[PDB]
Amino acid sequence: DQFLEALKLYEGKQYKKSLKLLDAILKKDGSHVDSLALKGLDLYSVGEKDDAASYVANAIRKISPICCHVLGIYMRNTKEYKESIKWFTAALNNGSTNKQIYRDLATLQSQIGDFKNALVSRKKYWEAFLGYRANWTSLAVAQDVNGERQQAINTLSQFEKLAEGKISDSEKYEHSECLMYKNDIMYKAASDNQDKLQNVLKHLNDIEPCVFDKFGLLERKATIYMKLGQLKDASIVYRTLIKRNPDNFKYYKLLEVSLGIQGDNKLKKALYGKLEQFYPRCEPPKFIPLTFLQDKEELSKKLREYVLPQLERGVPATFSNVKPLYQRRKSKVSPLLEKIVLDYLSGLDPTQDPIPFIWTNYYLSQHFLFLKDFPKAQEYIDAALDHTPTLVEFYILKARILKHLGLMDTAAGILEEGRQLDLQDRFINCKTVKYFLRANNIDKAVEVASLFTKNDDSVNGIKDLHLVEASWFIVEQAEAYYRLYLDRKKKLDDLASLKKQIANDIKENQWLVRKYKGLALKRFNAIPKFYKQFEDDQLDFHSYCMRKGTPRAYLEMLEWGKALYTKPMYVRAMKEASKLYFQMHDDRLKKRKETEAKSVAAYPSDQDNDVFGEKLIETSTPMEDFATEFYNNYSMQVREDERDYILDFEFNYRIGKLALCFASLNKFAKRFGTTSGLFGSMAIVLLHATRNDTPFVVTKSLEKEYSENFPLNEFDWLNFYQEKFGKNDINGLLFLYRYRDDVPIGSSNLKEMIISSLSPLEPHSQNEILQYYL
Amino acid sequence: RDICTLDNVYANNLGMLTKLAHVTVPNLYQDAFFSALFAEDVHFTQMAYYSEIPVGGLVAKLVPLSLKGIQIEFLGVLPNYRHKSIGSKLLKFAEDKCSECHQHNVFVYLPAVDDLTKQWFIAHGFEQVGETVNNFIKGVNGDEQDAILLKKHIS
Amino acid sequence: PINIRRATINDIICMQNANLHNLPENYMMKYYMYHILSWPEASFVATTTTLDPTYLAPGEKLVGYVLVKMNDDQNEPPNGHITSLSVMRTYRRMGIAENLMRQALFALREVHQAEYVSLHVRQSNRAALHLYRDTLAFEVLSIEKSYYQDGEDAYAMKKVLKLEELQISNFTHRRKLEDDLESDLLE
Amino acid sequence: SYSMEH
Ligand SMILES: *C(=O)CSCCNC(=O)CCNC(=O)[C@H](O)C(C)(C)COP(=O)(O)OP(=O)(O)OC[C@H]1O[C@@H](n2cnc3c(N)ncnc32)[C@H](O)[C@@H]1OP(=O)(O)O
Ligand SMILES: CC(=O)SCCNC(=O)CCNC(=O)[C@H](O)C(C)(C)COP(=O)(O)OP(=O)(O)OC[C@H]1O[C@@H](n2cnc3c(N)ncnc32)[C@H](O)[C@@H]1OP(=O)(O)O
Ligand SMILES: Nc1nc2c(ncn2[C@@H]2O[C@H](COP(=O)(O)OP(=O)(O)O)[C@@H](OP(=O)(O)OP(=O)(O)O)[C@H]2O)c(=O)[nH]1
Repeated sequence: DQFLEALKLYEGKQYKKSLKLLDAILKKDGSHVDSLALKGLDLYSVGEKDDAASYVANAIRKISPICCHVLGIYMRNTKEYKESIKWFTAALNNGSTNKQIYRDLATLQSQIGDFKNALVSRKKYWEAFLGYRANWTSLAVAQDVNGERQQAINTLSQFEKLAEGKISDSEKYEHSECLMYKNDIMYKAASDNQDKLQNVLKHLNDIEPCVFDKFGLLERKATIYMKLGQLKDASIVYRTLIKRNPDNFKYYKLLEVSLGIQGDNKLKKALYGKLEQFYPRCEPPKFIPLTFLQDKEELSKKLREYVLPQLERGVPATFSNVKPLYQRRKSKVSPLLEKIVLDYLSGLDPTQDPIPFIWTNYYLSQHFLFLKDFPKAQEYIDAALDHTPTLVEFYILKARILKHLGLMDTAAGILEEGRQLDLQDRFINCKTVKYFLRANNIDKAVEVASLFTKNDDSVNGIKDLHLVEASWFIVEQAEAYYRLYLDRKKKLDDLASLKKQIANDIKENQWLVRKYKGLALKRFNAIPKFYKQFEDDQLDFHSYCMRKGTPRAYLEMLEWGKALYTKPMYVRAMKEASKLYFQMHDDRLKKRKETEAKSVAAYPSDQDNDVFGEKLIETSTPMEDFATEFYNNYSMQVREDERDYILDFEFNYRIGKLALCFASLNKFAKRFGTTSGLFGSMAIVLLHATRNDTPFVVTKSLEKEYSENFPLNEFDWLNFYQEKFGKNDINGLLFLYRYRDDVPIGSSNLKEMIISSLSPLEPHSQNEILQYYL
Repeated sequence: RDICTLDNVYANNLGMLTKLAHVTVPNLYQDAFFSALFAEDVHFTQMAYYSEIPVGGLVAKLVPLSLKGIQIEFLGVLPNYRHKSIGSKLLKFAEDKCSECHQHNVFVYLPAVDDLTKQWFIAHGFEQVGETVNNFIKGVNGDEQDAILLKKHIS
Repeated sequence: PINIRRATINDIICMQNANLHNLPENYMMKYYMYHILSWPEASFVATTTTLDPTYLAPGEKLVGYVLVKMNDDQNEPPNGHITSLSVMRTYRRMGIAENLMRQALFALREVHQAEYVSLHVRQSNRAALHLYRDTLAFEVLSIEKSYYQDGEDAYAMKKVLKLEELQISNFTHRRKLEDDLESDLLE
Repeated sequence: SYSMEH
């Protein structure tokens, strides 16, 4: 009665009005399970989230169908989808006639990957609402994911038959997408079967005038003909796709196979020249030839014919357009283009031909920057700037050269010069913020970055940057705070040595290291939180893409969701953060400036109390934290061919799981090794771990597999490594060095061997190893 | 369109104008001079583009003996983009504002020693009024110099 | 060189990343999901290519994007909206935006029968204005005072869409032999 | 550029 009044007001968004009533109920029946659960959801909707969880837990400790439904909504709200499924089921089991639960179930089940049960939910909902097309598509999809391709197709075809001439204009798009999806399912089943592929082709032709995804239709068609062996009748299709988008390199490369001229370059150059006439402004016609030709007089006509009219019009990316040719064919191309533009430059007057002059200088600066001729690079770009000081692009290229030379502060300053010319442009601002972070200048970076952020309730844009998921800024800042951490640690161990006002200083240095170690880890932990949201963001789409009618696209979402914790920025943050977590495990085995907190605040006051990240760095279980916050999710999704075996090796070494360490090492040797210095590095570290004093069986596997690779029965390992794996394997050395405690090998003679191996590296790379890894 | 066009200055591209002004006319202009244009005198600003590149600009003032009308305070073009009508377009804009403001006079103070520039103004229908004004320009480095005043009547 | 293709879910993290680098107007990942899973034929991207944060594959990385949707607020005939457009600064002034925009304009009509398209653009943004007003021929529908967060006004722009006008073959030449499709490329 | 402010 009175509880039912309060349930309406939840759907009616009158959350306080609802609570007013529920308090009256619980005043005279504080043990009323129904009221308690609904109170939690009302209090969450506000949301006083700490009271909400307490009211819910109290209700749960006391064990209705409507109560189960309310719990289920709350659990989904708190991302407890597994518990949401328990309570949504309990509503049905305890006599609910609301058939909308089956749709909410299918959503949750799909969300947690349980498609077996999703198929059941899809079916029962479809049986309760055959009227709506979304529920058919929904069902067909669930069958598809459970391998029932033929059952899926049948479901789609049944709706098609029921609505042969019943599709309105507002339904035409959804219809179009469901046709191609049915074609998709058929296509899979056909594999390479000629008869079936002919039927798939048949099907594609009937739907064409009702399918609006022409590009999609045509791409499918071309792949069919190729599978049928009708290569010529596929070439006609690839030529239609090129005419619809003559800037797609992929369509050109496929046509080479379609006409079977892929082999000889004589036939290829004849084609692209003919294409050049049709699409003169497009890239592939003129670029593709360059990849294969060796006939000097023939290609140098074209390279010149390609790169000059770009420099004529003054396109910035000209060099970037040919950087592959450089990268792939350094020997053949780089001493040839050099001359072919340097002599063009020689015929250019700066007053009469300004645009071509300055951009021809821009190319040559990048040219000699690539060849590691740093004075030559600076020379030409200086010439460009002095000529026309109003192009931000010239300051960008210049600042790259100085970063390559290790002059981080100078480089950042050059961008800062360019930034002031154009305060409307965020790209230059970003690149400036990036370079200042690289020179460990965080205050300046934050200041500059804050010029483009909504700072309505913060002193700077840190919060706003977390709100828009700006991983670019957050990963970089994390890494800077890490460098500032290590640098101020060394200055603490140098202050420890000088004991013969220093006590004032070390007290300040001891705050700085805690502050910078904490904020580094704080910032690295913002990334996984983003990607966990990305996973949660799929929730709505389990039902939304069914109504809108985008099943092909929804299936792609699922694959995308299954790869989230393997994407470059998640992996970058993980690996970098491991350095901190690992060392915190190693180390334990062997306020007034709370005013300052305001400027480092990343999350709202309500949610976050630990702003400097003190709890994070002073945890008692660093290895469990790394697993929960980063490693676990990456491990369950990552593919074998992209798996970082060095990381999982180093991970298992600190949780007492050596058997795995062997597996990591073993698998690494199968792809890369077994002559890699890293393979050596890891092996030697694992062997020492087996026996005898070490606090931890694996020896068996060592002698089983790699007896002829190492002198196992056991000496000079550092020498032996220089014999077996070569001295100049820089990375294997570094690996050993960080295990100098648990594996002594003349750590000093290792250190210098590394220092002697640095000579061939670029300035910045030498300095950073010298400063941050040793 | 013409390869050279004009467009407005805003607070975002004010640094463009200062860089143009600092290379073409070193030492004359204070840092705060450009600030006061958008920190908020009735001013008129404009930039000159060649192939969408900032290669010149104008800063002109409205002033209510005479010494009246539109004062040119900056008119600069990068070296290599000179002799392409660009400085003339910037001048014509300043003249056009003079007419739009219902003013009948445009004037400018040049360094008395700078002759190449003096003739370029006179070539555009300017004429000297009076003679060398004693120590009128003050440089950022402290230095000083006599200046000359050119005047052109706009009907 | 720069490649031009359709957008998929696998580009949106890099699309977001380009947006964050190139514009003051930024959206959360869910908004990009909402786009690419609603109009999976409308958006296009520009990447680098290597033959035999923005990194999608080895060698291939996103330098531009055009984020596109249909209007789903009613009740008018079907129309489109250009949500966002960026091209990393180092790859600007090459015709990337034109190619993205032209494809998206043709998509909006061909796929969704959009009879027109709207967008918002800052007054002071010269490059963006040239593209829409000059290169693409958009009419200024209105001025929108204090549209952006920093307080800057916006032009509300619009373009009517007709299928044959928008075909990509029409703009092949800056200033005229075609491919008829019927044989042969051996003549 | 669409603005998502409110
Ligand atoms: C909301 O999203 C709608 S408003 C989009 C504003 N975006 C934005 O400001 C992001 C930063 N800028 C860019 O990403 C980029 O500069 C664009 C997208 C504005 C333009 O990209 P492109 O570099 O690809 O432009 P093109 O297609 O190469 O050029 C098309 C025409 O525009 C002229 N152009 C280019 N840069 C210019 C500058 N800086 N100033 C004036 N005009 C510029 C080109 O000359 C070209 O004109 P044509 O006459 O040659 O066709
Ligand atoms: C204190 C203050 O208010 S600021 C004083 C501002 N100036 C300075 O301090 C110096 C900085 N700027 C300069 O020196 C520039 O050269 C300016 C602004 C004087 C002129 O810029 P330009 O771009 O050369 O102007 P523009 O191209 O219109 O002038 C070219 C001259 O040749 C003519 N001309 C036009 N096109 C051409 C051409 N292609 N070739 C040769 N002459 C040409 C013009 O009529 C003009 O007349 P003149 O030669 O008889 O004097
Ligand atoms: N296309 C391509 N690019 C490659 C390849 N190998 C390395 N690069 C790098 O690409 C970088 C260009 O910068 P971006 O990668 O766009 O930087 P961003 O992610 O921060 O935007 C250069 O490094 P950088 O100088 O560190 O960049 P920055 O610091 O100047 O941004 C260059 O060395 C390759 O095979 N192909």
